[PDB]
Amino acid sequence: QTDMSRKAFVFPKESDTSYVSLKAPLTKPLKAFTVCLHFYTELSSTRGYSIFSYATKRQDNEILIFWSKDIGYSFTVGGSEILFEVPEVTVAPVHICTSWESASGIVEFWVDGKPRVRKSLKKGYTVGAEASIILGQEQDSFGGNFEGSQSLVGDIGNVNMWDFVLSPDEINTIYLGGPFSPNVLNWRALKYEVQGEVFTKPQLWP
Amino acid sequence: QTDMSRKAFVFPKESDTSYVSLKAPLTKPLKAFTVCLHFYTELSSTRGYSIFSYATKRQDNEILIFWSKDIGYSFTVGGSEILFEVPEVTVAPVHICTSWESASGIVEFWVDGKPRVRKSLKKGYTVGAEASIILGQEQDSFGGNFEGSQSLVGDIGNVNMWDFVLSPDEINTIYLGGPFSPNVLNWRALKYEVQGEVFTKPQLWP
Amino acid sequence: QTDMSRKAFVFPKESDTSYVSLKAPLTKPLKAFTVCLHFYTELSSTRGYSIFSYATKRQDNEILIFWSKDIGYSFTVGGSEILFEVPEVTVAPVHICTSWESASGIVEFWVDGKPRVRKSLKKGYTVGAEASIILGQEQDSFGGNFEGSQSLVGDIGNVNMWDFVLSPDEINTIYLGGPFSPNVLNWRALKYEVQGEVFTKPQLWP
Amino acid sequence: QTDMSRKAFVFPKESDTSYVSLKAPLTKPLKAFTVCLHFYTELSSTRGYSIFSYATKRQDNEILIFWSKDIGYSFTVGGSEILFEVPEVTVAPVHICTSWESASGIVEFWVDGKPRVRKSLKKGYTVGAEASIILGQEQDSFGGNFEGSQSLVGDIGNVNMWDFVLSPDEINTIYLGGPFSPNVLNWRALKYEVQGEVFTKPQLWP
Amino acid sequence: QTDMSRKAFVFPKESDTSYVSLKAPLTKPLKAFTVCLHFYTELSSTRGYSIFSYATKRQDNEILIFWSKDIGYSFTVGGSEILFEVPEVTVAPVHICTSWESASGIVEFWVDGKPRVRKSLKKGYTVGAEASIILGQEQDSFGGNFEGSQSLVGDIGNVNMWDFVLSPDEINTIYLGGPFSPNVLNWRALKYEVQGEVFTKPQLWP
Amino acid sequence: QTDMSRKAFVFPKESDTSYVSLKAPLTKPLKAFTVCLHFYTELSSTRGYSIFSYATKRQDNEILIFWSKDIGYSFTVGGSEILFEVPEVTVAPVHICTSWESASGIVEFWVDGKPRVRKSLKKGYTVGAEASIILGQEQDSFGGNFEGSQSLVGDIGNVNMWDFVLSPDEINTIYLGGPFSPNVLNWRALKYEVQGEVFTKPQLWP
Amino acid sequence: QTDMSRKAFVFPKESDTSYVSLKAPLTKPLKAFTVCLHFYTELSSTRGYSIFSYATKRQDNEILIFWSKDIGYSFTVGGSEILFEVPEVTVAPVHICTSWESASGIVEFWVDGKPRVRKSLKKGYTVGAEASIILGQEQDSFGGNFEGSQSLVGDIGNVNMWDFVLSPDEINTIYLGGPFSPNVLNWRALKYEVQGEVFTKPQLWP
Ligand SMILES: [Ca+2]
Ligand SMILES: [Ca+2]
Ligand SMILES: [Ca+2]
Ligand SMILES: [Ca+2]
Ligand SMILES: [Ca+2]
Ligand SMILES: [Ca+2]
Ligand SMILES: [Ca+2]
Ligand SMILES: [Ca+2]
Ligand SMILES: [Ca+2]
Ligand SMILES: [Ca+2]
Ligand SMILES: [Ca+2]
Ligand SMILES: [Ca+2]
Ligand SMILES: [Ca+2]
Ligand SMILES: [Ca+2]
Repeated sequence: QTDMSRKAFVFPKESDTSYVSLKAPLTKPLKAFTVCLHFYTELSSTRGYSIFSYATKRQDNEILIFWSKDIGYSFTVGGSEILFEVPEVTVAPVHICTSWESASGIVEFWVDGKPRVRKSLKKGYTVGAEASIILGQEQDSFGGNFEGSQSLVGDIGNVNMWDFVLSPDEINTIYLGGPFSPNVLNWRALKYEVQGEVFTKPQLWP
Repeated sequence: QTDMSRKAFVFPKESDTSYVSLKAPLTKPLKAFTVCLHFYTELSSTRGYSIFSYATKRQDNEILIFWSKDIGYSFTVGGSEILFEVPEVTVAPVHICTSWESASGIVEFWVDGKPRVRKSLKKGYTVGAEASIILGQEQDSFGGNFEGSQSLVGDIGNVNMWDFVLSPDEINTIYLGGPFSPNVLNWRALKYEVQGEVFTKPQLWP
Repeated sequence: QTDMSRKAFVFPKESDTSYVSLKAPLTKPLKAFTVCLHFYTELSSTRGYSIFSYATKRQDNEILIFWSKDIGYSFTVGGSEILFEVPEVTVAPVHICTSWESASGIVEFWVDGKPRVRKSLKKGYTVGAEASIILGQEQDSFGGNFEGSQSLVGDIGNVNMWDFVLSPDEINTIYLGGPFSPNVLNWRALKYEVQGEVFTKPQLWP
Repeated sequence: QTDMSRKAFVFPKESDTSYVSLKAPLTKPLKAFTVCLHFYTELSSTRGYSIFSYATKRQDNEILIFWSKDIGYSFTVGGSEILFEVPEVTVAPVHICTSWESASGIVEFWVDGKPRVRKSLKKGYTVGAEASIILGQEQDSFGGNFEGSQSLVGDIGNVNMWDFVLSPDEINTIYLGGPFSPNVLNWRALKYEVQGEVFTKPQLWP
Repeated sequence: QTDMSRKAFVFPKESDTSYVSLKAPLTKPLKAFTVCLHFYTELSSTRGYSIFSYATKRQDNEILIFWSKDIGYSFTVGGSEILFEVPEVTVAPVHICTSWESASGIVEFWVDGKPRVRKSLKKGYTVGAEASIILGQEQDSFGGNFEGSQSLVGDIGNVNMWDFVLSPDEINTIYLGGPFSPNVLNWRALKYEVQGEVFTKPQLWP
Repeated sequence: QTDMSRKAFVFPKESDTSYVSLKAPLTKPLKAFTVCLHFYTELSSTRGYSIFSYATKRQDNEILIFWSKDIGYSFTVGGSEILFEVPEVTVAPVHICTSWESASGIVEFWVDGKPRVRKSLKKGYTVGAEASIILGQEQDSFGGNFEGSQSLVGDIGNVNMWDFVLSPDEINTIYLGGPFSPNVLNWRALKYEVQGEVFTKPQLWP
Repeated sequence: QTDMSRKAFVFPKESDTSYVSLKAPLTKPLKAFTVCLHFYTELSSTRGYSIFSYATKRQDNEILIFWSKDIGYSFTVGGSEILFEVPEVTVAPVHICTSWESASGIVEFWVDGKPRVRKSLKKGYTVGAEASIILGQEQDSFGGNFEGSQSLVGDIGNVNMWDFVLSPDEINTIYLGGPFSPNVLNWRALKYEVQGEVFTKPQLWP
């Protein structure tokens, strides 16, 4: 339990050893989730990179937020991927947010408070519970096989993961700075560990 | 009666089975009408899609709001259509509303509160009374013949239909959120039914 | 001419020298009028005060919006007054405004968008054209005889006056913030002058 | 005499029969004039069209406000014309107003409150009095010879014509909506006549 | 320098020894100021207490935010006091903020984002620079003479003092949690000192 | 002596007879000056033109503000000129202001309140005392030799000439409208003379 | 000691004699530093130029803020250089400044308050103490060898050097105008010396 308020992780150089793991105290399978966070990187025009990696035993790409080169964010559940295209690119800390529900397959997506159209992905799926979370590397296995081309170089922080779908009002509250309380991955009581060259510095985004 | 406030229908996948019907129990022909509604989709740059379909026995496209690819909205009365060109495209929940009158043929059109140039269409026509309304599919018959290419993928809600022409002040009130009361198709007294995969979710637009 | 958008006048102390005059370039008698404006003061529980004063040569109280103590607003035309009772009092920027017509004498009244019952006052009257408008003081003459007990201490702004009756839709538009264009006293082209301790400050009400 | 406040003419289709006449009660030659009017059309990118036509006996193009294709408005007095070039085009109700003075030849021009550079045209001219005004058609004779390609399709209203030069303050007052009093062509006491399919509808512009 | 984010001071018992001093690095006299701060106490119904005390050499009550028993907050400048009455009392962390300008004497007041009417106080005054700030005690001298009856028992934090007047939008951002940067008394770089039984604990208000 | 406030000169046609002369009552040579004024023309996309011409006996181009075509303003002192690049052009009344000091050669330049980079020109020069000022024509001699291609067509006014370097805050007050008092060429006490077609009209810029 | 508030240095011409020297009273090696300053020049589109030059005995390019042509600013430490590209260019007084720490090699970058992505540079380096600072010239030796092509022509001022890393809040305070106190190079007690044609003039940026 460590309060990471106003602090964010820093990935200055690309390497297959700089990464952090996150421990989820949840012991029940997931029927719905909502995981989003802040990040600031410059690789949005040079090569692809991962943002949030959630890999389990039977699947190395259970939940993976990946940024496709010249397309945009590529969200995926269980292995099937959907594309959220963007015709332009900016240089600023982006705060995207997405949700998912197995009961209806709706996949919401937000970009800096602006919402995107809902899509279907893995209707009736069942996300596991015992899994490993890696921020900065796209693991192709349960805790390893990091891709140098898919690695992340920049800043990252304010990770929050729920176990249900958040209303638009709750998403606006998260984007603005209002009070909240996660139940799966709390940024105020995160239980993480540092591996490689991962330094903690104050956040740049307000 | 079912109150659909703050809720909207969602269409994540294109299909000829995902659609809803709207009951119009009015037993009097229509000499004028006005319908405003919200919609949020990204198909404005890939292929055409339908928005509002009002089909009767003698005509499948009595009142039909269609989005033509690379031109814009294509409103039609009785079968003859007019074009409202838009040189650019945006990514945001758009709120359109149009009017029509048989006594003068004037066809108004509003896009997010901004008015468009008036046009003449079907002077002296007589819209029927008994009809079927379908949101998301272009029905080429009385309750069937849905086109997969003309289907809709996105969100839709707050559909309200009157039986006369609304003043510009009334249209501004509708766009802002002020009080109102439709007399043909009320979003607060909608009598609808679910067919296919059509779920109710909170609206994204404020 | 001076654009007074987002700005309002302030009266911090009660005095017979702090007041502002408003020049109406109209040269035609008025058979109907409608003026709406904002005001925020705390004198609603200690003593009476004036809000909108419109005095002419033959009558010092042609159009005068006064707040009577322990009853409410006291609107008057030509000298005859009517009472709009309020059993309670609030502490917030209140937006009230009324209308009047000589053809029928109907006097509407609105309080923060909520309408009041219509009343009759001065059926067949003829409001003069050459007159002086004073905001903050109850003038008992053509530009003088200011009452210290009836003076105003607080804020005032967004004064807009028409020469006809506004529909409920236009009233709701004014209350919400939609576009409009006054034709008697425009807040965007107000031709006023400062006298006494009257400072310009940003408005508190949204 | 008919009050045309908040109402405007509608030209939905192009034709040589759709036009309106305006009766000027002035019986004295004109040494200066100023006309402001609203108009909302979509023909600003397809073909030219007329806005204000003032033709007399000895000249069919005494005063003619014409919109040239791909350049802009082409104002003219007596027969000699000058060009007010616009490098871009918009889609919104535009409010133009221009002035002229025979004593100095100065030709002012305003576009939505923004002024244009002054120019000279017909120094020492003398505009006649007995003439016919046509809104929507470019007449090539005294009350006839309407051009099909030079027709107007859209809305028009709030036409006011003075007999002198208006100060920039008065022009801003007109643009914002403030009080005024014409003496040659009053929109509040217009004496007009209808011909063809010309319907009166509430204005779209605020 | 010490960052006091998410932390607040605690005054559990009334004593003439428990207080905190604040060092202002400003060496220029003040013509305007604005102090927003949080506080949560229960003495709002038992006896009076001080909130913000700013005393100098020539005046022991230069700037003093005091809560009068059964009346409300009693703001004062230089020695002249003004009353902001409130007929109701609540038990919750209240966020008040006030401003002042020597050029106009206007003194604003905000209570949990809700604004109060503006008043005049000490027009043309000049607040000194070399002074001592004490939170929790009403000092009757330059660093002493604390009143046990006027002492404070509760929590206080997030004190921020500017050197000018804040706009309503800035006050709204302060109350909500938006970014800001003080120039006289920064809660993120407070240079304070502890005295007596004053412990730092996480804040209760969100 | 005459007040030229709120009025500006008008040049409707290009001619070698339209110009205005200004008498400077100063009988001492100039070591520094500051000259700025308002102007509104459309020639900035067709051909070059002069703005402010200050010619003396020994030099026809002592101080001359010229607008080069496809580059921008070309300031000069004594005969040596410099270039101020503007990669774009606008259609609006532009208010530039520049200064110069012989003791350091520094020449400043402002554009509608926005400042430009500092440069050096004629270090140690000595501007003469007796001269003729011509607005609208580029004189190649002491009161003659006007170039038709370098003439000015548009409006001009607000001419002010100091005899030293003005501070940035003074430039800001000049651009906004604050009080000032020239000592060489006052717009409130200008002693000018008319020649050609030069009419006085109210200014368009606020 | 000299207070250089509201004043800035001016380099009007490129030359090998115009430069300013800065004396650092620090006698301890630097493990972290932070330089912030203002600058306004027009050479950002013609050729490269230096901004901040910090050369030592064993290294002529220890700390050098250089603007590379058609890419952007090129910060370097010890000899290794990293490029901060900018796809566009502006004409305005720009305020950029960076930080650095040898403990982890993290290097920040801010552009008018907007932060840039963090990078690694010279992990474990040790910046010397006895060095010479030159503003306007890129010294290739300890106090000489200035490049004419790399010289600076424009304005510069408000130079402040710390000996640690500044928080984002402190950076925002510096950018806004709040108080601060350097410990190695204070703009309020700068110990400099003039050489060549370097004149002091009031700053243009607010
Ligand atoms: Ca994988
Ligand atoms: Ca991989
Ligand atoms: Ca059909
Ligand atoms: Ca079909
Ligand atoms: Ca009276
Ligand atoms: Ca009285
Ligand atoms: Ca003709
Ligand atoms: Ca023709
Ligand atoms: Ca005291
Ligand atoms: Ca006491
Ligand atoms: Ca010459
Ligand atoms: Ca020449
Ligand atoms: Ca070097
Ligand atoms: Ca070099």
